[PDB]
Amino acid sequence: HWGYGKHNGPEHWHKDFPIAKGERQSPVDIDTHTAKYDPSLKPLSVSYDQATSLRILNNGHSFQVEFDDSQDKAVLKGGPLDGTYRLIQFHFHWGSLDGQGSEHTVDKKKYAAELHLVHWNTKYGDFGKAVQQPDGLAVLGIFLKVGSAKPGLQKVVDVLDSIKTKGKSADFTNFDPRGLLPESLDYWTYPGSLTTPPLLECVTWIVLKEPISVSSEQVLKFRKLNFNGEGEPEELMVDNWRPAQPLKNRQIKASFK
Ligand SMILES: O=S(=O)(O)/C=C/c1cc(Br)ccc1O
Ligand SMILES: [Zn+2]
Repeated sequence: HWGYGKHNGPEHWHKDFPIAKGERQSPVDIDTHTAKYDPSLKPLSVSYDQATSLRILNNGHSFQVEFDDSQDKAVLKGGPLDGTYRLIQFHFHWGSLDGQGSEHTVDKKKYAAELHLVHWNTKYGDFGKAVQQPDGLAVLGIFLKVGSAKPGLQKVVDVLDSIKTKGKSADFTNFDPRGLLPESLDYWTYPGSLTTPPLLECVTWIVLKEPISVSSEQVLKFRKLNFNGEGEPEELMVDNWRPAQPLKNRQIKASFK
């Protein structure tokens, strides 16, 4: 099946998922000089105080932390968005080296990793219906650079040895995703897609300008995860990022001057 290797990686995905060569694919390079400040953007509202985390899962291509989205508990509103989008999960993309790993790039700069907080538009009733809609998802993308440790990432790092291999999960209740946010909510936004198969074109991307800093030790522990299942030979889960795709007929808007 699809993956990130030479024989099943991003350059192969279009064969099963022809939308891979579509008109609004993600990620993209964010050219900071050509992004347009947009006065029509409303303030971004990240309301995570009532977030209810459930479980952490190695899904064979990343690890994901899942949330209870049966009610409006952790939501994203405002910015480019109309209506209320509920947090369903977050996951990461990262590199084998500190100079690569992010999916979006900034003036072609790659960061060590990228966090995706995935939300769905509650007018569509459930996540599976939302992905079939052009405005179904809002994903908040946050870059990670290597420097000082991020305290609010450490509870995630500490449980990774319990989900080393594909299909392993662990309880992950009472985790506060507010600890993963940078100070500033300044962002760029554009219409795009899921960056993994099925690559559906259902995502309003909101990528924050300010990266979070994480320690070399924290990112090293990401890189000890496995793509393989238990009792198979070890393939380190590294470089699980899709590279930048053609911008095509899109403008990236900035929330700031
Ligand atoms: O916008 S993405 O970060 O690519 C979200 C991806 C994604 C999220 C969920 Br939840 C399920 C399947 C998926 O492919
Ligand atoms: Zn992602």
